[PDB]
Amino acid sequence: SGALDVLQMKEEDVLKFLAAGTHLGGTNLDFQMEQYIYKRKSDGIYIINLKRTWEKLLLAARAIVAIENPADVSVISSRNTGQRAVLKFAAATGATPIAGRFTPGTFTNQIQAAFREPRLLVVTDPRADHQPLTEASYVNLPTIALCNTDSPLRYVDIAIPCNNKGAHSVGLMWWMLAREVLRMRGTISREHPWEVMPDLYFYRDPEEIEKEE
Amino acid sequence: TKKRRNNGRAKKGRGHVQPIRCTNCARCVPKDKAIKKFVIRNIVEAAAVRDISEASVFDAYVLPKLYVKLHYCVSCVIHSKVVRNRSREARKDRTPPPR
Amino acid sequence: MQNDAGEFVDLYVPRKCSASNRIIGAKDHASIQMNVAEVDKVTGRFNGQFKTYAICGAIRRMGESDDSILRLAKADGIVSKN
Amino acid sequence: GRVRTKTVKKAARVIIEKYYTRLGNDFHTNKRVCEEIAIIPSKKLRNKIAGYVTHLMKRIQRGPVRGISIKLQEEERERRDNYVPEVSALDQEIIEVDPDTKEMLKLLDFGSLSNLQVTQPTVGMNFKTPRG
Amino acid sequence: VRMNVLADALKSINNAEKRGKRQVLIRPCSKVIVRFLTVMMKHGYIGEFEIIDDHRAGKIVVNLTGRLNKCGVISPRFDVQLKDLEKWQNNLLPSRQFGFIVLTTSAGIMDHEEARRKHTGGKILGFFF
Amino acid sequence: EWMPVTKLGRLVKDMKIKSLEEIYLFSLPIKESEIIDFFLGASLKDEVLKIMPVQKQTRAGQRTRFKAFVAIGDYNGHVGLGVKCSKEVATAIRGAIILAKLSIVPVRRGYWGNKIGKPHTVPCKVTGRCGSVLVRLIPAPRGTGIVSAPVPKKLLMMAGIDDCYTSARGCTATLGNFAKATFDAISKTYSYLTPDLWKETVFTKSPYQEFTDHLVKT
Amino acid sequence: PLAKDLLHPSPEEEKRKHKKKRLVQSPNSYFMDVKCPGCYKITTVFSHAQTVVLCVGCSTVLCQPTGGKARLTEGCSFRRKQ
Amino acid sequence: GKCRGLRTARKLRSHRRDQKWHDKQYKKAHLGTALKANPFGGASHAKGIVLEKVGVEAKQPNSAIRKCVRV
Amino acid sequence: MRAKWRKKRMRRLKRKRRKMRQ
RNA sequence: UAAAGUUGCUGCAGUUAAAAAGCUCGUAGUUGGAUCU
RNA sequence: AGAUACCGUCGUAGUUCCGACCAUAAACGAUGCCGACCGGCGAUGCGGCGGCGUUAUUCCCAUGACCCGCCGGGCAGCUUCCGGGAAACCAAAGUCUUUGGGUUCCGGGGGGAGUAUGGUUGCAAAGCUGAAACUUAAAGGAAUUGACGGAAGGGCACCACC
Ligand SMILES: [Mg+2]
Ligand SMILES: [Mg+2]
Ligand SMILES: [Mg+2]
Ligand SMILES: [Mg+2]
Ligand SMILES: [Mg+2]
Ligand SMILES: [Mg+2]
Ligand SMILES: [Mg+2]
Ligand SMILES: [Mg+2]
Ligand SMILES: [Mg+2]
Ligand SMILES: [Mg+2]
Ligand SMILES: [Mg+2]
Ligand SMILES: [Mg+2]
Ligand SMILES: [Mg+2]
Ligand SMILES: [Mg+2]
Ligand SMILES: [Mg+2]
Ligand SMILES: [Mg+2]
Ligand SMILES: [Mg+2]
Ligand SMILES: [Mg+2]
Ligand SMILES: [Mg+2]
Ligand SMILES: [Mg+2]
Ligand SMILES: [Mg+2]
Ligand SMILES: [Mg+2]
Ligand SMILES: [Mg+2]
Ligand SMILES: [Mg+2]
Ligand SMILES: [Mg+2]
Ligand SMILES: [Zn+2]
Repeated sequence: SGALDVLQMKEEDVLKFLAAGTHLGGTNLDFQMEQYIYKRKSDGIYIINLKRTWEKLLLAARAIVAIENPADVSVISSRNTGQRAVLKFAAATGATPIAGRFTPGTFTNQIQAAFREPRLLVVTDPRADHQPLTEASYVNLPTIALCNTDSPLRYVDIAIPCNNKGAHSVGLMWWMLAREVLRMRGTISREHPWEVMPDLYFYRDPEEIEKEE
Repeated sequence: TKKRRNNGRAKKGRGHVQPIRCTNCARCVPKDKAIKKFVIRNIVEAAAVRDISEASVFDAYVLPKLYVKLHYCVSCVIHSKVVRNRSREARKDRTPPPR
Repeated sequence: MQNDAGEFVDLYVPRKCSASNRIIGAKDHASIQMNVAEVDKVTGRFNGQFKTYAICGAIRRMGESDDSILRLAKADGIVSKN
Repeated sequence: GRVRTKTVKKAARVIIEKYYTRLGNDFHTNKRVCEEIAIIPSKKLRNKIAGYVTHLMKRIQRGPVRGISIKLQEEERERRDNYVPEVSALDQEIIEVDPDTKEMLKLLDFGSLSNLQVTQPTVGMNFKTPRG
Repeated sequence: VRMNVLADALKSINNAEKRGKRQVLIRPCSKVIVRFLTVMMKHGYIGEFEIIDDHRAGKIVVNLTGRLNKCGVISPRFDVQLKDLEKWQNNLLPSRQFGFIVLTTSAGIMDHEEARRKHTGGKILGFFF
Repeated sequence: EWMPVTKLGRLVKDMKIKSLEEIYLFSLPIKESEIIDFFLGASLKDEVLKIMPVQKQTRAGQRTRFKAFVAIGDYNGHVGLGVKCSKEVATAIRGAIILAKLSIVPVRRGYWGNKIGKPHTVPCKVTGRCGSVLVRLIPAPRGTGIVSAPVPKKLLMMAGIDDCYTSARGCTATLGNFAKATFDAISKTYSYLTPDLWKETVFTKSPYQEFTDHLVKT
Repeated sequence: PLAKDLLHPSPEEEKRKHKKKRLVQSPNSYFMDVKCPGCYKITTVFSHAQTVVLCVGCSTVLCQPTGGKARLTEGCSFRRKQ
Repeated sequence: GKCRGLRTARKLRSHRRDQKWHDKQYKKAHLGTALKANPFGGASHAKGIVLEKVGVEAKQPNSAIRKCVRV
Repeated sequence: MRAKWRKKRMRRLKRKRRKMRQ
């Protein structure tokens, strides 16, 4: 953010945050995530400070834009909740997606077919994407993670606090991270609303697709 | 080498626990160490339930239950297959079997 | 590094972690060197240079890398106050 | 036991991924295609490979398969995945908000939001599963 | 019971530095502790510290720069002459290029180099490098 | 002919990285021995410290394999240690040499007293540990040579240390642990925060950032 | 953790801490001005009073000792001093 | 742990000598029973009169007759 | 031989020795 | 005598390799919190 | 086969209480005591401090029973690349060759041997203290593979069974 008004959160972004339910964390708080929550509702649920989430998102975008080769960013999702969002983010920005199962040794074993050497790693859930997180610790690979209130922070360098359990919230953060990196890069203006809308990044939930058809 | 952190018993914070007797072999075993099982069973088994209900004099009598607390010494527990041996990692699980 | 004569007799000068000031060893592959692209104050666009931080493996293992990078960016003006 | 060996399965997967356009649901055309595009030194092995290719064609007909990866098929798959509703699910006339998140938004300087509807909070502080 | 407050202070700062923390609080404080922290100051190993005045015994909040490898105490506080100072620094210090032995002489509290300059021996307190 | 697979190998072969110290600066893992052969091929020597037969008991007999320990390093600034176990002794030695090349670490050398001439001894007292074996290197005056056991002496001479005092504790009869401990002590020489390294670091560009486009088109 | 200001503790967590474990120890007790239901004149009472405080201008019992804070008689009002 | 105070010299010395008595070589050299029981009486060599020639069985893993003499 | 029974046998031997040197 | 940091003041060990008294009290001994230019 | 045993029947001393001895246990956490620092998490027992909201009551404050936290002293548990360790494992068995907070006991290859002897305590049994000659290249600890088991689970076969 940098106290710049042009990079400050707007009313529309806040409304999308609240509609997606990003501020709604979990019933447990990791001690390394305490500086991101506001207070704890009487249902046991923690509320995430959305200003601070916006700041961490902007920092992650600044880290992403700082890599000259757009294909040298690796975007990983293991749960089905974030696979579509990850693929859309890769198509929009230019990163390399790994949707589905992460084969161990992708970073260490150079004989493997999928062997790659990224310069930045973005994951949807540090708990569910622990294998790439620990593999990054072998190849000097910085990591960006979407963290919940109970998300462990080992080997996580830029943590964006949010609700990474719901489909809408995960899709919304991947969509806004793409928007932020595109805006910083030079494509897309900050005044015209982005054409791509966040529902394109949402998990389709096959039983919902069947009703859709 | 130590096999179990709790030494196979549940004695923490005290010096002595009262001895009890194995229901099978009548062995003196500390109460915390002994393997205890609470059996609630129908007095009449399911095979004779129909005969008992047909030959009853009341309506909806509901057959009584039997409540027995069995205390077993480790040797008897293993021999009677009440408890089994497990792997070095499976030993740490204290969750009771689903059953 | 310096002898009495005045020249630097050393193979190389290693980097130090920007969070803990520890020397980052030659074979310590959990360490990272992040680059963060700062933005111009008018158009909100990447302008070309950046600010760089380096974190050792121990800090990352303890989970303190996130807070350390947050504070380093805050002191640099990258992250707004509060 | 009619369990196919890895020879048959890998051969069929490679054949399908390479020549998906030429194949179909017919065993007797698939076996000719296999004998034309591949070198299988046995007729029984050719028949087994063609049968598994037919089975896999039927499988891909109703969705994806973990073994196959067809480059042209992925474009159509993401085209189906490009579904966009008319109205965004995040565009709501009124969104319910707890008093605590309302206070947080006020501290954010976004307390002037109108779509927020401050719902009543919970009464009982019973959100934990009983132990035992 | 607690004896030799200096040992506790040095252990606390050593443990905080091993852990990578930027500030450490030491309690109780003492004039010996303050003099030791100041000789650590003048050589750039510690950083700025602040004394909190509780009416019983103060506390010290010490800022930490990662330049401190070890700091410890030597108990008992043996008497050191000028002749034996070389043996003591050979035993305790990691090199002749850096590291300091702290001692109380009649001239005050100072490192072994200043004690050599002033030609005074004393009692050893601790060391840091 | 060498055809690199890793990014670092491509950069090294393409005359983009000029020194091994640039790789050491960014703590990049080295996974191709041709990099070491390209940078220090002329000056590298190897020395098979030990061949040990290990045995695995089986239903019929003992299956025997051979473990080779190989120390490598030009006698100026660099050294490496490698352990490889294989069914044939020659294969084991070849693999151990490859591993020793992959494990080359830089050695920091200092002065005992006056800083006149080139560095000749360890910067300060350092310690390495590997399974009950503790090895301590102490700075020594010029011309004192290496006062150590033969096994650490080989590695210390191979690294480039001219003068050194040594103290070892534990079961040094296990050559592998002794060698790994002295290797660890040697490796710690550039991780000790001495006052001459207190100056704030100036961060440069990593090879992956300096040559992003060249890697893109190659 | 790591960079946590021990010099400037926050008031909420300073009250959260034990009385002897603060930066400067501050007692948790206080002195109250207690008004009887009928008597016009107030009495100074210790919050954690260990004695049965009697009204100096009457026979009314003002507070009863307990494990911690003393229990005021029903109707007897009180205001915190200073 | 051991005592470390400035006035603990007597305790340290007394403990060291008492524990020194638990060393096999030290006790053998300083107790005086070994020298009394030694047939040479502490000498490096001795002179004797041959009593008889004897053959001694070698220990179990190797079979041989060692030719000795009673002196 | 079990240590307990070895101690028992040694105690029997001691008892015999004490009774013999009355 | 060194090797023996296998007598350990420097400088060893005591869960399982040899090893912490069954437990507590207690004289001598040893050690002993800030504070005074 | 034998059984001076394991199984069964009877059954003395004892097992029980009081008064005097005995002072030994795998008397075990096989881990001295005092003090400081060093990660998280959820529980639990006692005491205190707060807070909606339910219950005893039917209305009054109460004070009890729950519920959500905080503090302190405990019995512990899970977790962790704190760090240690030969490892098993240990948040102490960490803050140790970067070796010093105070202080008690105590070990020094395996046997002979906790034996002989002297002393001392005890009615006794025995307790405490406690050698040497001589003998020996290992004894021992953790952990890895096999082999075996009268341990537990599965699976297979008309050279098994049905
Ligand atoms: Mg066993
Ligand atoms: Mg108790
Ligand atoms: Mg007991
Ligand atoms: Mg030694
Ligand atoms: Mg040996
Ligand atoms: Mg000697
Ligand atoms: Mg020596
Ligand atoms: Mg020893
Ligand atoms: Mg033992
Ligand atoms: Mg004990
Ligand atoms: Mg006394
Ligand atoms: Mg004093
Ligand atoms: Mg008989
Ligand atoms: Mg009987
Ligand atoms: Mg005993
Ligand atoms: Mg004992
Ligand atoms: Mg309570
Ligand atoms: Mg209350
Ligand atoms: Mg508690
Ligand atoms: Mg020590
Ligand atoms: Mg004691
Ligand atoms: Mg012995
Ligand atoms: Mg006698
Ligand atoms: Mg005794
Ligand atoms: Mg074993
Ligand atoms: Zn039994």
